Amino acid sequence: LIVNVINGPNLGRLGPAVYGGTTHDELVALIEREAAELGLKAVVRQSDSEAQLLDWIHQAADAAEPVILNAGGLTHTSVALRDACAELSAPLIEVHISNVHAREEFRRHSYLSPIATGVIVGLGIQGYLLALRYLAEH
Amino acid sequence: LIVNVINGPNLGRLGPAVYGGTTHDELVALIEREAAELGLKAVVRQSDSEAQLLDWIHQAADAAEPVILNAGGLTHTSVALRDACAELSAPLIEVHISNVHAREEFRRHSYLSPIATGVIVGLGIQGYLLALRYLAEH
Amino acid sequence: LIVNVINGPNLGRLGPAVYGGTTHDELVALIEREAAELGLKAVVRQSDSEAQLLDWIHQAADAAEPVILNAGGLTHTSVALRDACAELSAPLIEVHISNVHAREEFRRHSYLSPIATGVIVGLGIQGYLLALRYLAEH
Ligand SMILES: Cc1ccc2sc(COC3=C[C@@](O)(C(=O)O)C[C@@H](O)[C@@H]3O)cc2c1
Ligand SMILES: Cc1ccc2sc(COC3=C[C@@](O)(C(=O)O)C[C@@H](O)[C@@H]3O)cc2c1
Ligand SMILES: Cc1ccc2sc(COC3=C[C@@](O)(C(=O)O)C[C@@H](O)[C@@H]3O)cc2c1
Ligand code: NA
Ligand code: NA
Ligand code: NA
Ligand code: NA
Ligand code: NA
Ligand code: NA
Repeated sequence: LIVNVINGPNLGRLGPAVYGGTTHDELVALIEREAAELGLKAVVRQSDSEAQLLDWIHQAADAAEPVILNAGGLTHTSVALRDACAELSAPLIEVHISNVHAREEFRRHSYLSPIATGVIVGLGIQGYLLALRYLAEH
Repeated sequence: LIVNVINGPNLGRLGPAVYGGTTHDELVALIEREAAELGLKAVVRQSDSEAQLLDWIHQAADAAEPVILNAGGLTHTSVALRDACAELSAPLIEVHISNVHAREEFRRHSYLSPIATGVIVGLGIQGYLLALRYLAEH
Repeated sequence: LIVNVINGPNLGRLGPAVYGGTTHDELVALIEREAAELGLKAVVRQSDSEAQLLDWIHQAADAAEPVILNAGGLTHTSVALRDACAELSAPLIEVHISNVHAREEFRRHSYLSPIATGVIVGLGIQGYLLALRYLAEH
């Protein structure tokens, strides 16, 4: 029923060559609308602070709620975030707006992918909506 | 006399397969009791925020107090934390509850170990108590 | 006209073998004086918090202002900081007080250098003043 969508650093700045022209507020609106259509309730949060992201992951773990996570640059760097996410009992779907495999080599490594249920990259902001649909059909 | 025990991200969540069933509050109690038995005063702090950890390390450097540090995932990732710890004039003992050498390869690298006095891993929460005893006998 | 000088973790602690004996407050004074002589206004900020640094970079991007950045240990570790800096339309000059190429191997890699206009290392705190002079003559 409840799905948490958590966005990490810089994703508040959305709005165009690499990440598209959709703003973060528009993304929240699109996600909330799609969730409603699927019979879910999406709670969307964004922070540039790793400690804040960790707290939101901890809350999802305590509530046994699924998470759709776009960790931004922390994807490639944060073991702390990986360890928080490893506590999740419900599914974790990693989303990247851009195709990280077509960019710098450092972006092709994720600490999160090995512990995620699955990963969607390169499908733009529709990746979040597709992640929701996965969760609704499961 | 005063020893600072600093715990990094996710260690507030303690309480069981990998890290044991002892909670962070219980750990603080056990450490305070052992410190008292050894004639020390332990000040135990935990944060998921790297900036907060840095501030506590800075304070220990200014006070010339020893530190027992379990940096959590930041062990493997944070040069900033290493540099703060390199300022410490009193001993630094790195502690890990789990045997990081028996886990993923990324956990086998520490930015802290080269600048620590010593390192204890895999002995559970008793590692903190053994670190205290080292400091008391030195 | 306005130049932002942003200092990352531990740089508040300046004041001597590796980084010199000039304190952060003295550095701010020296930078402000040099900026005035060059007809610039320098805004100098320091934080141990990556989220705070990101916010200051975001502000510079929105204002189309140049940045002189000494990211401290985050130089070697933070993709999030690199991505924020990649948004800057005005020049980015990376400065390191110490000669990072004469130190540990991990310090010889920077996420920032590939997206910076240029990089000054090893010239002490004069590196900041030289960065200002570059910006004034450009
Ligand atoms: C105006 C602006 C300026 C810089 C940046 S950086 C950013 C998102 O950071 C990241 C997101 C990814 O997760 C993705 O493709 O969704 C890839 C990851 O490598 C990158 O750090 C969004 C964004 C927006
Ligand atoms: C409920 C729960 C869920 C996830 C996590 S992660 C964690 C501590 O993080 C780490 C601690 C270590 O320092 C250690 O063995 O003490 C190893 C380090 O690799 C790891 O990130 C504790 C903890 C507790
Ligand atoms: C009292 C004290 C104790 C520890 C530290 S660490 C620090 C700055 O950190 C860094 C700065 C550099 O950017 C540089 O040469 O300016 C190099 C970088 O590798 C390092 O982390 C300044 C500082 C001051
Ligand atoms: Na929630
Ligand atoms: Na899309
Ligand atoms: Na203390
Ligand atoms: Na134990
Ligand atoms: Na400014
Ligand atoms: Na100098």
